[PDB]
Amino acid sequence: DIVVSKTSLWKEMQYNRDITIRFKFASSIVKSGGLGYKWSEISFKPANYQYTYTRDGEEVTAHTTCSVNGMNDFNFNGGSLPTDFVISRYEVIKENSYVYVDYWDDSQAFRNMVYVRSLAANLNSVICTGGDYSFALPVGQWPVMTGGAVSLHSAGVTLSTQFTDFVSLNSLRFRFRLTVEEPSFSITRTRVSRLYGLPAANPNNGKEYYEVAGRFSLISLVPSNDDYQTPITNSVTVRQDLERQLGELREEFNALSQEIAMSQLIDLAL
Amino acid sequence: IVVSKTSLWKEMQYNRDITIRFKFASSIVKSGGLGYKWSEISFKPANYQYTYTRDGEEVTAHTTCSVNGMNDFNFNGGSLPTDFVISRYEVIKENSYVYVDYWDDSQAFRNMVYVRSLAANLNSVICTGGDYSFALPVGQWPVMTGGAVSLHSAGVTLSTQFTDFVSLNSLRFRFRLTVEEPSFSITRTRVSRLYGLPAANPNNGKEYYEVAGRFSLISLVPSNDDYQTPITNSVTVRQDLERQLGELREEFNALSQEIAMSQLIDLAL
Amino acid sequence: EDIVVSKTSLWKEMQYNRDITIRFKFASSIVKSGGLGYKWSEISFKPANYQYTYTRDGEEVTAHTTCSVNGMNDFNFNGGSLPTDFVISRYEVIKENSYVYVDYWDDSQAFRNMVYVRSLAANLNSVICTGGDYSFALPVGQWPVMTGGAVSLHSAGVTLSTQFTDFVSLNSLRFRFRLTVEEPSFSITRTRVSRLYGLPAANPNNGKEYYEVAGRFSLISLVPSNDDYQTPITNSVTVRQDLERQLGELREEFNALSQEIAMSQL
Repeated sequence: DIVVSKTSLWKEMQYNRDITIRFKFASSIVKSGGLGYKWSEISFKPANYQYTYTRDGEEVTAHTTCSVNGMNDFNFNGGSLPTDFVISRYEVIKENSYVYVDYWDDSQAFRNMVYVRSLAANLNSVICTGGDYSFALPVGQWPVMTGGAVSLHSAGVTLSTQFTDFVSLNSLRFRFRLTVEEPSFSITRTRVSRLYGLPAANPNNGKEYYEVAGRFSLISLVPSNDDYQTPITNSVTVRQDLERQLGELREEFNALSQEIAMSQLIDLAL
Repeated sequence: IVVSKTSLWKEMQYNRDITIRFKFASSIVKSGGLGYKWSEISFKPANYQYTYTRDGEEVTAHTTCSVNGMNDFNFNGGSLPTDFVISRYEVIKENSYVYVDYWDDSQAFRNMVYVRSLAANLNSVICTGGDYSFALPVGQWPVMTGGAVSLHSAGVTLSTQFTDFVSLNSLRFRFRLTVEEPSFSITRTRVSRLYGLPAANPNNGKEYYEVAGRFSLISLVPSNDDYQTPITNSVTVRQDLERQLGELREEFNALSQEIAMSQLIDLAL
Repeated sequence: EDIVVSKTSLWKEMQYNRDITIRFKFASSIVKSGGLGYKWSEISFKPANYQYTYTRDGEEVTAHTTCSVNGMNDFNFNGGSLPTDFVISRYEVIKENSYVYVDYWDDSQAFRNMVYVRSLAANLNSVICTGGDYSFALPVGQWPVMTGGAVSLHSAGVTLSTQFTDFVSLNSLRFRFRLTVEEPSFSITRTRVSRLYGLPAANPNNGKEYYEVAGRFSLISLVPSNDDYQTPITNSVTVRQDLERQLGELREEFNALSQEIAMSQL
């Protein structure tokens, strides 16, 4: 690293570091009720991953959040009957999709990172391939989605912040252009196959994390006095409405569920 | 204007004219049972980001419209499974306040973190409620309609907007309400003219309510305007809920699946 | 009171030394399981916000706290595998291996533009939180009641943190805590479990409006000298749209089915 200017209280520094970016994915999978043959959704969602890779004379504690943008809405409709398998909507990423990966590590450069300019960085290229996801039907066969794969290539880098129930981290966002790779995908036990992209079924595919190495450089505005600290940990209590709305539902449910647990019992008089 | 230039910093007073576009948001939860009972109609923070053409070029502003001190009304047309009901719905009056946080992509919000000497002149606008039909099993649907109030600037302060996508330090425009004429009512129901704005269809087809004005503040902002502040978010909060919900989704599905059988198998006569 | 340490043209490095009265509360999620209504699912702790107004020798103060808990112990009770046997699949209780985090913020001069701080430490009290009573009212039969429980907290450390509410975000101080299993035994009547100390998340508050602790601190906040500069403090949150939706959707399927029953009673 280098120094660029110094006024008593404050300082201007250019941090230049080489990093190892390990990130992961996340997906919400909602099954629909009734018989159990219909699936509601398979969307993507922010995916936090914090690791501790061995560097030089120090073990680098980094944190990432892997987000997705502009994903595509696919679907499968194997019939209008209670028995016809269906996936109302599942997200898949293609060339028109972008992958955002926010990176933050416990080092000196993020120390009091708040104001940055002259920011750029060289990056790798990596290929994330989909695994297997089986749709366990009650009585019958189990159609499994499999395949999917695309490579990501750095487009740009920017300032962002990662919010967890535990911490808030101003970090770097590494935009990504997606390239449809080979391993194409299909659903088994179904009349669909041959089509590219990465579906949100099992994007991680057993792998503990996808990795990308690279380096950057930025000029952050940090105090001359590097014996300071910025509040980093969180304590969140947001969306009380939902908490409530949900708990209220838990109620009506339980009620009805039990409205039965007393109708599915009153009749043990025979 | 440069009130003060310094080494690395710049005490600056930004004075801009802005067009504020905002929206409303409401949670509507119907109650279980026959489907005649409506549980609640509350307000909720409402995000809206527009791109307006300023007399120089275009700008990108974002807003979050919140409500405070709303009044809880209700309607109880009977204790029977067939008597229409609305356990609770929110309606704003003179005693209610509307908060509207504003942020735009311009130079002034660039590194906004510390501000003093903040004030501004603003317009006045009238939001009128639309129509919300209460769907029913039998009979023509009772429709809530009407409602209307004007907002007049009370003050302005420092706030931060929080979306799943972004966190924005911006300005909060407090509002005093003035109960305006269009009184609201519920078709096919004992509730005739009442003044205010119920959270049924606050927007009323309109894509956004608008207000123009200008402001004057002083933002302790560094100098080299090449600098910015982390603006985009990535939220993973309330893991407990996510879990609690999913868990419920389970017990539900379980029972759901467990009944429709003893129902599509009672269909054997 | 307050000492001005250093100072350039726009900033100023100050050391704030204040004495405070910390009043905080607890909070717990209690989920009963479905069915006959004999099975209890969970009793966890959760962040608890509490804001008060106490007079500091000279004036009227406005503080806000958030009481969080870490490393709690998972107990449970299984009095049978039948729809009629009482059960608490999982309830949290705190012991010596548990810590209590209490974030503190007040409307005073010292938190004004608090964002950068060093040379931070403080002396603090010691207080004892005791559990009250929580009854497991059953369809039929004497409601087994959980009662007792108690531990004392002693200051371990203090650090920087941010409190989050649907209303506000406040950079404030986190006061870590070491626990001591105090006198009060917690015990569930009508049942095998009895004679254990510790604090279970049933009724941690125990009617008390708040637990209190007094103390003072020392720090050095990097702030500007023109003290009319405010930091955005109020929130407006719209996070977790996914859940909102997921919930609502469930609300849907439920109502639907719920209706089919009441129509099964037509």
